[PDB]
Amino acid sequence: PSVDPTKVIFYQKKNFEGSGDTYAVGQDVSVPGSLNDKYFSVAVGASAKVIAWQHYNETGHYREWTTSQADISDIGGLSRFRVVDDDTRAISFLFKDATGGADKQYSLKVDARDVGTVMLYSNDGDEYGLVGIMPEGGPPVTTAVYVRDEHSGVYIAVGSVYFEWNKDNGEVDVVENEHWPKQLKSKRTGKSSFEVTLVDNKPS
Repeated sequence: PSVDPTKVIFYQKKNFEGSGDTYAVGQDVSVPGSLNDKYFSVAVGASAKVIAWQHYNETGHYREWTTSQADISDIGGLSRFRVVDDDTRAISFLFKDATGGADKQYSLKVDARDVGTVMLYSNDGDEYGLVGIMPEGGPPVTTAVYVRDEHSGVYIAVGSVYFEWNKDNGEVDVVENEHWPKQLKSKRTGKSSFEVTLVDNKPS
């Protein structure tokens, strides 16, 4: 339909039918099961955006709804969402391994305090994990990270990642400082998405 630009309306049926529950920018909502136990479609205000993810596990699985969606019945079991400004960024990682390991041989644990702990596995497909949410010009954030060989149990590296808003580019930047594991390389894949690659499997 046509809604308040800083609001979103979730509807019980597909194609925006029924009364709908309205939510405002700033609301963070967690449900007992999945979002689909109540909602099948969502109208998104012109200045709003929804970031939805899974708070009952550490997969980091998420979706962004930036425009009205007439069918959200098939989104995985996403169970939490935040209504944010249109220019607020979902920070996401995909974890790769260039050292010749098996699928899921390595894990990257990211202790995101806003969206919750995420456990990413190496070369485990194409689904990014949500590891933070940063408003435009938001405060910088440090998040602890842990790189482990899951087979052996041995930690390759322990450190942290520093996110900051880049005002010039209107982007999120990963700053690789002295606590960023030298064994990892980040590569930008979007305004706030990064492929993080294990380039060396020798422990610190």
